[PDB]
Amino acid sequence: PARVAIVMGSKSDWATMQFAAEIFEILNVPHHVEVVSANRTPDKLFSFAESAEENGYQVIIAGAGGAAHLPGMIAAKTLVPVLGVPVQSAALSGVDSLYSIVQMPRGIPVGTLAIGKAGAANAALLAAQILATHDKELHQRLNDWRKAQTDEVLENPDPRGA
Amino acid sequence: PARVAIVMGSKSDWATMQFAAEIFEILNVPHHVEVVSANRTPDKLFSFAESAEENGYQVIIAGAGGAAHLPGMIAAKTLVPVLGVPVQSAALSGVDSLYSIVQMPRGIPVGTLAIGKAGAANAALLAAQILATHDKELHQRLNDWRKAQTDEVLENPDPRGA
Amino acid sequence: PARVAIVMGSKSDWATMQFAAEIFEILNVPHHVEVVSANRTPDKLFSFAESAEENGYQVIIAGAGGAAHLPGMIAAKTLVPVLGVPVQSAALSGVDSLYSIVQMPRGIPVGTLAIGKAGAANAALLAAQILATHDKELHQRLNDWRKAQTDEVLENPDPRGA
Amino acid sequence: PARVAIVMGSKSDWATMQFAAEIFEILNVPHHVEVVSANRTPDKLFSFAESAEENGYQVIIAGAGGAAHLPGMIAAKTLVPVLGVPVQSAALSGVDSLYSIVQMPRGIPVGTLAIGKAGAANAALLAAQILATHDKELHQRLNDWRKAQTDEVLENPDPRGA
Amino acid sequence: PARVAIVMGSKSDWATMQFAAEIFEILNVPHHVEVVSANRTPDKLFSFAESAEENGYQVIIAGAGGAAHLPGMIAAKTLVPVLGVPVQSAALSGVDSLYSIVQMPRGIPVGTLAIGKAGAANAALLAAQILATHDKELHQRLNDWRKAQTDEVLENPDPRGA
Amino acid sequence: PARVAIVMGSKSDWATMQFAAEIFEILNVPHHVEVVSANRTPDKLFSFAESAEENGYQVIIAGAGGAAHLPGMIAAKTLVPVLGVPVQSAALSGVDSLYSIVQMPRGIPVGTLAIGKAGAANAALLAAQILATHDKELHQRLNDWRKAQTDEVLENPDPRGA
Amino acid sequence: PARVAIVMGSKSDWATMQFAAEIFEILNVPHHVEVVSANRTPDKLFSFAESAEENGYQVIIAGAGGAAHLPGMIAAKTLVPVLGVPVQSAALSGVDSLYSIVQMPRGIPVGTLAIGKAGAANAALLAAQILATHDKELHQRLNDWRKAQTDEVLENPDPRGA
Amino acid sequence: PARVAIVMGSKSDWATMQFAAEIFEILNVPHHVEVVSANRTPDKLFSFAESAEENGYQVIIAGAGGAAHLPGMIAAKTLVPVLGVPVQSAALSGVDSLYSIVQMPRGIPVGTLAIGKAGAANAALLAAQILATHDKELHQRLNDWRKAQTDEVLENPDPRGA
Ligand SMILES: Nc1c(C(=O)O)ncn1[C@@H]1O[C@H](COP(=O)(O)O)[C@@H](O)[C@H]1O
Ligand SMILES: Nc1c(C(=O)O)ncn1[C@@H]1O[C@H](COP(=O)(O)O)[C@@H](O)[C@H]1O
Ligand SMILES: Nc1c(C(=O)O)ncn1[C@@H]1O[C@H](COP(=O)(O)O)[C@@H](O)[C@H]1O
Ligand SMILES: Nc1c(C(=O)O)ncn1[C@@H]1O[C@H](COP(=O)(O)O)[C@@H](O)[C@H]1O
Ligand SMILES: Nc1c(C(=O)O)ncn1[C@@H]1O[C@H](COP(=O)(O)O)[C@@H](O)[C@H]1O
Ligand SMILES: Nc1c(C(=O)O)ncn1[C@@H]1O[C@H](COP(=O)(O)O)[C@@H](O)[C@H]1O
Ligand SMILES: Nc1c(C(=O)O)ncn1[C@@H]1O[C@H](COP(=O)(O)O)[C@@H](O)[C@H]1O
Ligand SMILES: Nc1c(C(=O)O)ncn1[C@@H]1O[C@H](COP(=O)(O)O)[C@@H](O)[C@H]1O
Repeated sequence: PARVAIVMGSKSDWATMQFAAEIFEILNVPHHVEVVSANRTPDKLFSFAESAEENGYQVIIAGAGGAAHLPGMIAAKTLVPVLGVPVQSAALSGVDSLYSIVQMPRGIPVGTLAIGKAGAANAALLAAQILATHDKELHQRLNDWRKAQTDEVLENPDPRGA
Repeated sequence: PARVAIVMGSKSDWATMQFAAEIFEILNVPHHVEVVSANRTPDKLFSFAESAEENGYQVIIAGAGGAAHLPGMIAAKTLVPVLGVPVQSAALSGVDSLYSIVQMPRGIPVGTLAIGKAGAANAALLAAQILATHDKELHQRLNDWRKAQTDEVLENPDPRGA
Repeated sequence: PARVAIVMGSKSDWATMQFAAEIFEILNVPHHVEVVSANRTPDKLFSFAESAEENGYQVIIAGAGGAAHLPGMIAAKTLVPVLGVPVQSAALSGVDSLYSIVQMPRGIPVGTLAIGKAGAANAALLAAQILATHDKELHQRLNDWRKAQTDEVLENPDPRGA
Repeated sequence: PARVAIVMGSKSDWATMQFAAEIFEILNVPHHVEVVSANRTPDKLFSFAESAEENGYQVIIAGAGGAAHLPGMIAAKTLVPVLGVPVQSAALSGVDSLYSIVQMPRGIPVGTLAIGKAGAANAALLAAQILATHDKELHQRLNDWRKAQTDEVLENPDPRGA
Repeated sequence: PARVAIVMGSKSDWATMQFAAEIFEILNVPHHVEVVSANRTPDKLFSFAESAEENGYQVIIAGAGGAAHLPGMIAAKTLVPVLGVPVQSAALSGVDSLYSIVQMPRGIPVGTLAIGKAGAANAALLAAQILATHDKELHQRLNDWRKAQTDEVLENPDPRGA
Repeated sequence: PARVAIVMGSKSDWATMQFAAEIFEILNVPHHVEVVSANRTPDKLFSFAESAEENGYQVIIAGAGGAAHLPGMIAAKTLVPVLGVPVQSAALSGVDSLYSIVQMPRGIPVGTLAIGKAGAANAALLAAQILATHDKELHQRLNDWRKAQTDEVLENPDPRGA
Repeated sequence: PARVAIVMGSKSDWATMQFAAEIFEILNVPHHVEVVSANRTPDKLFSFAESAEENGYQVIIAGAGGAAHLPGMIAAKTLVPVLGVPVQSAALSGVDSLYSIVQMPRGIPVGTLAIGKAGAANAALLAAQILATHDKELHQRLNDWRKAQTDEVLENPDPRGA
Repeated sequence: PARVAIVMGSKSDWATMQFAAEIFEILNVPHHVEVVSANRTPDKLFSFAESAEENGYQVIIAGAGGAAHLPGMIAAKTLVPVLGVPVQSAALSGVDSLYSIVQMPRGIPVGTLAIGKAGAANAALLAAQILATHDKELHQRLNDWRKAQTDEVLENPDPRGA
């Protein structure tokens, strides 16, 4: 079953969020992907959040740009851990996204990742690490992936041209 | 009837939002005041927004600090104009409040006012000006108020001590 | 008659403000468009603001970039509600526009929208929502528009390639 | 056993991190608390991170101010999910803390919370929600806590003085 | 005659602008001081700017906080050089004041000074240096003042306690 | 004689400062242009500043990007009014230029203009307005120029395509 | 002999720079302390920089607030390594100090430390580490100091009250 | 022997750090270049830092973008002076890099240079100046280089086209 869901405020966010999905593909982690907007589909957001647990989601990755309300609104309607990804906005280069996601008041948390593509990928990795706590196989695949990343740098110490 | 409602994410916002109410008192404008949180009372926010029109509200002033979702979520659930007040937050002095309120994407607007007390008062004044468009009496009181503000400065040109 | 006017500090602002006008076209809302600069045509700004009410304007959308004085100066000379649009400036990407428009002192409000194109469109939508309070037809068209925006997202939940 | 550990760069961070511990006390969640500095006790950080899994930690909350390296360094040495809390710094009011924690590159994530006390508490709540995924009892206590927070606001709608 | 005028948006600005006046007192430079608000006394601002030249002003120092429109509006209505002083605002510590004053578009300049008291004093010094270009006496007094400032530092090289 | 000098930290600044010179060409104002760096030609800066008055300069326009020391260092070595132009830097888009120029301490002023090309032009206009105080002809040309700028906007009120 | 000099733009900087001197006292490192201002004592700055090498200085720590020109100007006049300390300014909390010091163009470096007291101390530590490269004794004292700092944290792992 | 080492968090940093190496080539200064990541090769970072002194390094230049931990972690594990270069990050244009490097707490310093290429070059120049303190030859080459930079500007005073 899909233990993790990736949601975003707009299809225009996909160019960023696609990197979260990429991680799940590499790690062979079943995942759900959907466009859910707190501003354009508020009712759907509520139904989505309310049914998150019953649908089997253990982690929810939500991405949005500008005045991002999606991550926080979902977190306010469910106990499923919510990780937020600040999409890089045009004018404020994601600073508004970042602040509107991370500065949650006491009581309703949202684990925030870096602005942009790096954050999208990291949100998937973090969600995967959360799942790995109770999934020996995934935990193993995660370990292998990290090893591969490290070794790639280790076997290529000199950045200068050959 | 109360044609305007003043809502805020927390009772701790009252120290700021009280200045919006003060304007309505001076202008003799019936108003509703209530604590509505998108993060702590999400369901109530929805019911409040959905019934806004039927309850007779023509303008809604919403204030919040930090990652402010209140103004935007209300605006996403009603056609009643929503004015947002960025409450000055401790760490980011309202910058996060400001960005999380004003940077709304295309489709759902929130007329934003200055950070803090000045903004709270101005949101009431703006809402009043909106109501005055169809309320000759209020329009008159608004005019008198502005005159009084101007004349006070005009009759006190020298700021130095007498 | 035109119940709303769209003004901007420079013709170079049109690339942004055009999106406000686009909304009015979609909603069939009569509107006036004009270049009015507080810095280059200060006298005209005053005459424009002073005659706003008599000319039938119920809302004024003003856009400017950099040290934006246009919105505030108009608001200081009329009771007609003024909505400001921060045009994205080159160096400071609209942050200066934003601050110079929203940070109005107590007494003279300016409902501010997002930086750039999204804000321009939203200012028109907000102005339209204000007009809809007393225009059943427009209120209906607004409702249909919102429905269309929501349904478009609802019928396209998966952002991935078919 | 303690399934969660709370670490911080300095004892001066305790004034902030104490709010994370407070949450665990309310929720009856066994937790470990310790001062671990990437800058002053780098070797200890490594030993702490390396033994995190074997010691039974499923989540690690790390707080630091200024150029915060603690959260990221721990996350680079273990698969245990790491949540970071930006402590409010004097000069930059936590902005440096925030950026130095959240802007992690692809490969090593750190779920970041709000700057300051609110973030500390939220990091505990998020960690608790993560644990609740497999702890029915804790999940229940979390649910009761949220209910209590919501109801407190619901039974106190008017912020004005009685 | 008074060749320089010091204006400010509010009497609350006097705590800052008083330092500009202090410089003129030290240099024995006749000056006019007055509260002129672009937002509260727009008409007066226009009359003041329009009559600036005929009244004998060769330099105008204008101070304001927040969305400062005063300096720019005066500069748009007269050829008399305008120097602007960003008053330190509460929420944004003068950053909004600074941006709203200095970021003037091509065509209408405003020589901006530092945020706060230091800027107020410097605006007077700069205005004095401008006047000194054609006032040998003032030029001399300016020179003596600078010498005194320099010598004070020179005769006190060690900041440690005696 | 040349009553105004335009200096800059690097030849790479010319792309910006050229707009200051353009103003002087339009106004037929004799001017000197030279590359003077506080960091690369510190001694020359001193000689240039020290001889400014004797060389007949009444105003000095200095432009620089990044940690701009040029404007301030010149102002510290002469009584000739110094106007500073913040060149738009790559990384910080002129914010560092702006702060390093405008935030001068009490005692040594630098009238700062907008970041970039607009500021360069404005610095020339401001310097020209300063000179016009005692140059009836230039004052007249300035007046004509402003009229032309205003009239261009006035005769082109509609920004839409014909 | 004194191999390191501590200079600052104003005696008001001493409250910050005193922490640099404190480090040298602890490490028994002979040092010179003096107020040198690029803005108020420009000539002295030049003489100081020019004679730095002949006077035996191997490192120069310079602190200043606001538009800090001191560090950069010294570095432009000598080959002696210059370390800069951004003093926390009132309005911009050291951000202007930071930018005006660190953003030096290619050719003239200034090793910058943290804003405020922490930076002052660190500049002394860094300078000491530089000297230690050729001073076995100092290198030893530095090592002991670091050990003491580390051990203090190590023997006090629990920040909670006994 | 190589008395200076240039390290960076990723090979993608080479486009920036290459300018540090360029300086060493011009000055004929033996140097080591290597990719060392605190996040991807934490163990290697430790071994690298621990063996820095024994390997003969007297200065270490470390560059990284985003949440830069590399410079600080190295400095926490060795007495060899560490100079940090903030690589310009996409979203925050190096501001996050800058803050995460310079805002080190008391006890472990990192001399920080400008964001980007200019900083990379300057870090090499600063490191060279440090080495020159005990290398007469290098000190001479440094002097010649500075002379050449100065003279190039001096013989090209007019930036206008011939
Ligand atoms: N922040 C939100 C929300 C929300 O918070 O519900 N919905 C959309 N958005 C953001 O609007 C930006 C522009 O979206 P469009 O391209 O569809 O106009 C995107 O970054 C989206 O995440
Ligand atoms: N931004 C929001 C929301 C919301 O967006 O729904 N709810 C509360 N808050 C803000 O949290 C801050 C601290 O509130 P508390 O003092 O109750 O912890 C307030 O500024 C409130 O507006
Ligand atoms: N902010 C203002 C005002 C005003 O405030 O009156 N007038 C023009 N502007 C802005 O100058 C920028 C550049 O305009 P130009 O392209 O005509 O130089 C535009 O964003 C305009 O809105
Ligand atoms: N950021 C770090 C690290 C680290 O990253 O390892 N170690 C200490 N610190 C921070 O230094 C600040 C001042 O600490 P001190 O009061 O002990 O000088 C604290 O916020 C701490 O978290
Ligand atoms: N910026 C302006 C203008 C203007 O631009 O005309 N008028 C007042 N203000 C500023 O409002 C702030 C608060 O003023 P109040 O204390 O009177 O509310 C002051 O800094 C004033 O300069
Ligand atoms: N800020 C200064 C100073 C100075 O302050 O003396 N000298 C050069 N610069 C700036 O360095 C930037 C890059 O210059 P280069 O292209 O020559 O490397 C320019 O903006 C220049 O004004
Ligand atoms: N930045 C400089 C320079 C300089 O750059 O030469 N000289 C003084 N200053 C700074 O002015 C601030 C206020 O100084 P005062 O208290 O003497 O007015 C201090 O932070 C000083 O370092
Ligand atoms: N900041 C760090 C660290 C570290 O601090 O150890 N490791 C990599 N990075 C930075 O990640 C950015 C993107 O790197 P990638 O292109 O490899 O994803 C680079 O600027 C690197 O310095």
